[PDB]
Amino acid sequence: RMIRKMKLPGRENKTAVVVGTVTDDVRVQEVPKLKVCALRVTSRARSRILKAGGKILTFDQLALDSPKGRGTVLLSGPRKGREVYRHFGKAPGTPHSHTKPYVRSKGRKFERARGRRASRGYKN
Amino acid sequence: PSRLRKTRKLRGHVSHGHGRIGKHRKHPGGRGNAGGMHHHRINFDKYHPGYFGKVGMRHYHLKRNQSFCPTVNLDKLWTLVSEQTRVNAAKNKTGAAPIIDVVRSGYYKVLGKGKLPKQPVIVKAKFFSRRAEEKIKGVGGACVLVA
Amino acid sequence: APSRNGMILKPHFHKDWQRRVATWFNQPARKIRRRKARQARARRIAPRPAAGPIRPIVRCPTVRYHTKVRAGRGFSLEELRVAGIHKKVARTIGISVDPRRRNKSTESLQANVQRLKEYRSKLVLFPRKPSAPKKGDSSAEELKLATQLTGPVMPIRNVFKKEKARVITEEEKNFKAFASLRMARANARLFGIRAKRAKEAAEQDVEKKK
Amino acid sequence: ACARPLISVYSEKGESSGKNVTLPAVFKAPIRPDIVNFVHTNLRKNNRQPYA
Amino acid sequence: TKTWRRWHRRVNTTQKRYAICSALAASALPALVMSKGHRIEEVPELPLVVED
Amino acid sequence: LDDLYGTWRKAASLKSNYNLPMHKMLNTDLSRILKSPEIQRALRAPRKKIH
Amino acid sequence: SAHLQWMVVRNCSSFLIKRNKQTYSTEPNNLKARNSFRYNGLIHRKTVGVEPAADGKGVVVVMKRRSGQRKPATSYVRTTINKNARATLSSIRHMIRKNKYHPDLRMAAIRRASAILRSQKPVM
RNA sequence: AGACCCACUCCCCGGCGCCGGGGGGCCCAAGUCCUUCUGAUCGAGGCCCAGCCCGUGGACGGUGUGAGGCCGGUAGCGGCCCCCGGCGCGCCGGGCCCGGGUCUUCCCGGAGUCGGGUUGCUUGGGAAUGCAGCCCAAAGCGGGUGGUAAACUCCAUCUAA
RNA sequence: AGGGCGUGAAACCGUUAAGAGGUAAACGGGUGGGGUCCGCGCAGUCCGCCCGGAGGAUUCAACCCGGCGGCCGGUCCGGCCGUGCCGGCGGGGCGGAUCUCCCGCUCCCGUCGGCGGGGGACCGCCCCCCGGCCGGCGACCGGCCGCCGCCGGGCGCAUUUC
RNA sequence: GGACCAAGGAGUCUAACACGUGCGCGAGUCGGGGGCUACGAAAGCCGCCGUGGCGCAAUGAAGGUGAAGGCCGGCGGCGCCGCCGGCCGAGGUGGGAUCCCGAGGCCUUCCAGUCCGCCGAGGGCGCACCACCGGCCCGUCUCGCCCGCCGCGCCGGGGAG
RNA sequence: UGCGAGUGCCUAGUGGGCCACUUUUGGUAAGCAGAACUGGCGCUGCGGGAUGAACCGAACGCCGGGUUAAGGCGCCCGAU
RNA sequence: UCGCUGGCAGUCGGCAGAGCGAGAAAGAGAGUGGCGCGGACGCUACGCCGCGACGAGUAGGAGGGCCGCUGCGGUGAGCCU
Ligand SMILES: [Mg+2]
Ligand SMILES: [Mg+2]
Ligand SMILES: [Mg+2]
Ligand SMILES: [Mg+2]
Ligand SMILES: [Mg+2]
Ligand SMILES: [Mg+2]
Ligand SMILES: [Mg+2]
Ligand SMILES: [Mg+2]
Ligand SMILES: [Mg+2]
Ligand SMILES: [Mg+2]
Ligand SMILES: [Mg+2]
Ligand SMILES: [Mg+2]
Ligand SMILES: [Mg+2]
Ligand SMILES: [Mg+2]
Ligand SMILES: [Mg+2]
Ligand SMILES: [Mg+2]
Ligand SMILES: [Mg+2]
Ligand SMILES: [Mg+2]
Ligand SMILES: [Mg+2]
Ligand SMILES: [Mg+2]
Ligand SMILES: [Mg+2]
Ligand SMILES: [Mg+2]
Ligand SMILES: [Mg+2]
Ligand SMILES: [Mg+2]
Ligand SMILES: [Mg+2]
Ligand SMILES: [Mg+2]
Ligand SMILES: [Mg+2]
Ligand SMILES: [Mg+2]
Ligand SMILES: [Mg+2]
Ligand SMILES: [Mg+2]
Repeated sequence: RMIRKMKLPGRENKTAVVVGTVTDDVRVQEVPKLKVCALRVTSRARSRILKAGGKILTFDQLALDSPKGRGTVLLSGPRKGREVYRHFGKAPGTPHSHTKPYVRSKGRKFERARGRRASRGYKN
Repeated sequence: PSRLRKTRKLRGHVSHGHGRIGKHRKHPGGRGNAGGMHHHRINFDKYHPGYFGKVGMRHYHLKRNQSFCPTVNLDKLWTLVSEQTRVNAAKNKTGAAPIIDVVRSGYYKVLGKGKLPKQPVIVKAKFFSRRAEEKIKGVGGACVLVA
Repeated sequence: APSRNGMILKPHFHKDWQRRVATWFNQPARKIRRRKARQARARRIAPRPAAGPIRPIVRCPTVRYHTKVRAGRGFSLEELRVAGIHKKVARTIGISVDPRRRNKSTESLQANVQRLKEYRSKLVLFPRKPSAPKKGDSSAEELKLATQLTGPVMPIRNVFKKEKARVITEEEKNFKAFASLRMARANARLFGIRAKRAKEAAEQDVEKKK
Repeated sequence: ACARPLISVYSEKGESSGKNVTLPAVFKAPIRPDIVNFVHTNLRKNNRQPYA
Repeated sequence: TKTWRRWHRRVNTTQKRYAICSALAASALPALVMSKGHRIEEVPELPLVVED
Repeated sequence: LDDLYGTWRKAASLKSNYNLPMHKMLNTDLSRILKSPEIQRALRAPRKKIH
Repeated sequence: SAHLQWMVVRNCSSFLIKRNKQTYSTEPNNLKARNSFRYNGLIHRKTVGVEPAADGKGVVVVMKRRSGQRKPATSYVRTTINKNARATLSSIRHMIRKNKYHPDLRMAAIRRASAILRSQKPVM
C-alpha cells in the first residue's frame, strides 16, 4: 500500500507518515527509495527499506525536520480489514445479507440445511 | 482481580443489578439451548440459518491424512527459496533456470493468484492448476510433476 | 437462553466432572524424578550410550508424512543378515532388532545396511575378562579413550538433494501438466468400464462372425 | 541515544584500574515500567502454592 | 475454594526478555537507583564493575 | 552481557533469534526539542494575557 | 533524559510523601521540597541545593557539575558560606545569575537560605 | 538331522575370606563488654586509625519485653563411634562339555472353537463395534481382517480358539 | 490480674450528678438559655527599606596569592563514540535452496559412470586493524588559553561594612 | 417480616464463546508437552525439540475444481482463436481529512530590485471509509463453436449470458 | 425559522400498568370492562385545592436580595 | 458536570530589552543601491489557568474514590515497654 500510494503521480520524494505500524509484504519484489516516518517498523521491513536506500524516522525527528508537516503524505491502514467486520451488519438468515455467521466449526454438518437450502424448508 | 469488577460497586443496592420486577431466577428459559424449535425459534432463525436438518452423504471412517493437500500461490512462490537464488538467476545471462521444489517447503498443490516476476523457473510440485500453469508458461518456464 | 448474535456451544459438563479432575501440581516433581532416574541409569551403564541401542531409518506411513524419515523400532532380520550380525548378538552388542518389519524396496534396505556397518566399524568392544583380550575385542589405546555419548547415538537427519539451475528444454516447455493430470484422473476412473465394454463388443463381434 | 561511553573496571582496593570496557547496548535499551510491572506481576504468581 | 483455580500465569518470552532489558537499562541511571532508595552517594561509577 | 543480548546491529550470539527492541522515539529530551530554532521558527505568538 | 526519568519517578519514588491531600519530596537537593519536575534534585542535568552547615553556622551550597553525570562521588561540589545575611544572599544570587546556572530558581534558593539563617538565629 | 568348511574353550551359582550407600548415637565459631531505661532486658547509645567479635554459621526455637555472638541448633565433600547392603577382589566346591556358514533330506501347530441365524445388553461404530444366551455348526493354498448388505475376481496384511 | 482469673464492647440493670416533665416518645430547620471543657485569652500582629540617636566589632570597596566551578577558542591541541558513510596490495567468526579438489560407500573387467561427507571459491552480515570524510560529546571529555563567579588567606583601617 | 444487642451471612471458581480495551511480535505467531542447566515446585536455555494449534483460500452433497487483461505484426481457419515475438502491464465514477502548486499581497520617507517567512483567488495528486459500476474463483442453468493427444474415448480443456 | 451532523459495535432493565380533557364500543349504571390522540402518575419533590398518586401552577445543586404564577387577604393563618 | 476537543514549554534577563485582545487575510523581517550588577508567584503538563451554559430521578448503565477490611512484593535509616 505504501509503495502504491507513494508512486501515485505528483507526490514525488515526499515523506510518508504512518501513525501505525509498517509491516513487510513478501509478495512485492522491487522496493523504491522511501522516506518513511512511523511509530514502529518490523525488522524485515526496516531491512528492505534500508537496503533499498530509504530513511526511517520517529515522530520526534519528524517534528524536528518539519514542524508543520509540510511535504508529507499521511496514510493509514485498512481499518475494516479485521476478520471481526465480516460478522457485522444485517443479521445472517435475512434476505440479501452476506454476513458471516458464528459457527463453532466449518463443515458439512454445521448450519447448512434448513435456512440455507431450498429443499429443506426455505432459503433466506 | 476482584478489586476491579462489578460486584464491589453493587454493595448496598438491593437487587444487585437484576431488577426488582423480574427477579434473578434460576433458569427462566430452560437449560442450555433448549427450545430452539419452540420458543427460541426466531433467535435460531435470525442468527443460525441451516442449523436444523440434514444434508449430504456420510463417510464412516474419514482420514485427514488421505485428504491432506496444502496449497501455495504464485505470489509466495519465490519466497520458498533464498533471495540469493533469485538475484543470481536474474544476473546470470547463460539462461539457467532455478528449481523451485515446493514439496520440500511442505506444499503439494500450486494455485496461481498474483503476478509472477519475469524470470524462468522450473516449478517441481505434485499438482497444478490450469491458471498457475499458464502463468508459469507465460513467464517462460517448466512445470514438472512429481509423485 | 440464547441472546443476541453469538455462537451456540456444547459444553461436555453434564456428567460429574468434578469427582475426577487431574491437576498437574506435581509436574516439576515428576520432571525431577524422571531426570534423576535417567542419570542413575546413565551411570549404572558406565561406558554405554545413554540413549540406548542404535535404531534404523524409517519412512512415515501416510501421504501426509511420507517425505520425512525418523527412527524405527529395530533393524530387520534381512538387513541384519546382509550386514552379517547374528540375531542373538545384535542386541547384546547394542543393536535393536525387530522380527516384524518387512523390506519392500532396496534403497531403504541398503541405507540401513550402511548405517549398521558404519556403527559396527565405530563401536569399541571391551574384553569380557579385563586381563584376557580376545579376537573381536578392541585394543587398550581406545579402551582408555572410550566414553559415553549423549543424545541419539547417530542422529537421523533428513536432507534434501541439492538441485542446481538448468537450461529449460523445449520438451519440458511443451509438457501440459494440467491436461495430463486430468486425463490420468479420467483413465483411472474409466479403466474398468472400458474393459467391460471392450469385452462385450468383442463378444458381439464373435457371434456376428460365427 | 546511540553513543556508548567507556566504563572503567575498579580494583578490589576501590580505585580505578587500567582496564575499561564500552557500555553494552542493553543499558541503552528502552525503559518501560508499565510492562516491567506487567511481567513482574504475572511471573510472580508462578511460585504460589495452592490452598483450599 | 477449589485447588483447580488458575494459579499460574503465562507471559511471552519476547516480552520477558524485553522487561529484563528494561530493568538492566534502568539499573544504570543514578537518579533511578536513588529513587529506589539505595545509598549510592559515594559510589565511584554507577555501572559498578570490578575485577574478575 | 553483550554476547547474551546482542547489540543494535549484531544479533545475540547465544539466543536462538533475538535482537534489542527498537525505540519509538530516539531523542527523549523534550525541552531541547521545544526550545530549538527549527520549532521556535514555526510558531505563533503566545497569548498569555488573562481576560 | 530528564523527562524520561521524570515519567519513571513522578509517582514511584522512595522520596515521595502523600498524605493530607499534600505531596512532598524528601530528596537531598530539592528546594521547596515539593514533588515537581522543575524542583526535583535528581533527574536534572544541572542543579543546586541549599543546606544548613554541618556546624550550626553558615549554609552549604551544593552545585552539580557537568562532566561526571554517571559518577555520583565526584558529581556535586560543595561550598560553605558563613557571612552576614546580605552578603550570603548576594553570593548565592551571583553564583546562580552570573554563571547562568539553572536560573529558574534563584529566588527559591535565596528564600531557602534566608529561612535557614533565620532558623540559625537565636530564639526568644 | 546328516555332510562339508571355519572357529572355540573368556559360563553360572553355593559357600568362605579381602579391598573402596543407608540406619542409629555423641560432638564442633563468636559480647551476657561499658553506660543507661525496666518489674524483668533480648531495648537505647558506644566499642578508633581493623567502623567490638564470628561468619561456608545473620534459618528457627527457648530464655521475666523485641538476641548472629546466653542455650539448643544453623554452615561445612566437618569429626568420631556401632550396625546393615551393594557394587569389587581372591579362595574352595559344584553345575555344562557347549559355536557359526553352505548343501541335501525331512517336520511344521491350539474345535461345540471359528463362522452363521436370532434374542438381550453395550458402543461413535451407522443392513448390526463388543459381550452373552439358545439353535446350526466348519476348513486346510485354510482362516481372520481390509468401517454399506450381496455375488464374482484379483491384491494387501496377519496366523485366533 | 484473686483459681472459668489477658483485654473487657453493646443490649439490660444499680447508684451519683445535671436538666426536664398534662397531648406516647423520638425527629428536621431556626434561635435562645444553661452546663462541661478548650483558647493556656485577658491590654494584643508583625515583616522588609529608609531617617534620626546612642552603641559595639578587626570591618567594607579595591589589590595580591592559592583552590574550585560555569561558559567559550570565528577554525588551539588531543581523544572517544555513531542505530553514519567511503575506501582495503587488510585478519577472523556466522549463515547461504550460489557454485566446484580429496576421502568413504555401492554397482562395473588398477578402469568408466553413481551416492554420502570433507575441502575450495563466491555472496551477505558481523567483529577487529589501517586510512579518509561527516555528526556528536546536552544519556558520551581531557589539556592550554580567555572571560566570569565563588571560597580560603594576606593587605586594607574606618564619613566604609555589619 | 421486625422485642433488643453482638459475631457470622448471599453474583464466587473452572471451561467455552463474543466484543471492547492494554502489551509484544507481525504474514506470521505461540513451547503450554518434553529435554538441558533456603527463596527455587521459581528463573534461564532448546529451533534439525514448531510435532502441532490458529492464521495465510474458497466453494461443492461428492467425485473435484480453485481467485485481471489489453495492444501491436502477419498469417491459418471483417472479426475471432492459435503460432507467435515484443509493449503496457493489477480497475472505474462520485464524495473525501490531510498534502502540492500559486493570480496576487503582507507599510514607517520614496523608487527599483534580493533573500527568508507568511496569507491566498483558482487549480492538482488523493488516505481510511461509504455508495455505485465493472472484473476474477467455486456450484448450477441456458446457448453454442473450437482446441489436445501415449493410449482419438460414454476422453480432456476452453467461450458467451 | 431554528439547530453541528453522520456512522459502528457491545448492552442491562422492561415485556402486570393506571389516570385526565375531547372521540368512542358493551352495559341501566358503576371508583365497571374495552379502544383512539395528547399529557401525566409509575420514577417527582415544591405553592394552592383544609385532607388526597395522577387536579391548578410550577418541575429541584447550597445560599442572600427582589418579583410573580395558581390561589388568596374577619381570627386560626402571611395579606384589604 | 459538560462544552470551548479554549490558554500556558515565553521563567525567550546585562550574551537583556519585557508585545501578541484586537472589527475587517498575511513581517516589533533581514540586508542592495539610488555609573549602580538588579527584575514576585508560577508549570505534581495525570499540572495550573480562563470563559459560557447546565444540575429531578425508581429499574438499569458508567466513571471517580488521598473511602474502608485482610494478606503478599517493594519502600518509609517509619512508629513502639
Ligand atoms: Mg439505583
Ligand atoms: Mg444487569
Ligand atoms: Mg425483591
Ligand atoms: Mg426476567
Ligand atoms: Mg412479570
Ligand atoms: Mg442466571
Ligand atoms: Mg437477557
Ligand atoms: Mg525471642
Ligand atoms: Mg545493643
Ligand atoms: Mg542482638
Ligand atoms: Mg534468636
Ligand atoms: Mg553456640
Ligand atoms: Mg553449636
Ligand atoms: Mg548440618
Ligand atoms: Mg445407551
Ligand atoms: Mg464395502
Ligand atoms: Mg489485667
Ligand atoms: Mg478480666
Ligand atoms: Mg448509669
Ligand atoms: Mg434527679
Ligand atoms: Mg411479627
Ligand atoms: Mg475482538
Ligand atoms: Mg378502563
Ligand atoms: Mg412498579
Ligand atoms: Mg419520566
Ligand atoms: Mg409531578
Ligand atoms: Mg376540598
Ligand atoms: Mg428567595
Ligand atoms: Mg386560606
Ligand atoms: Mg442527577
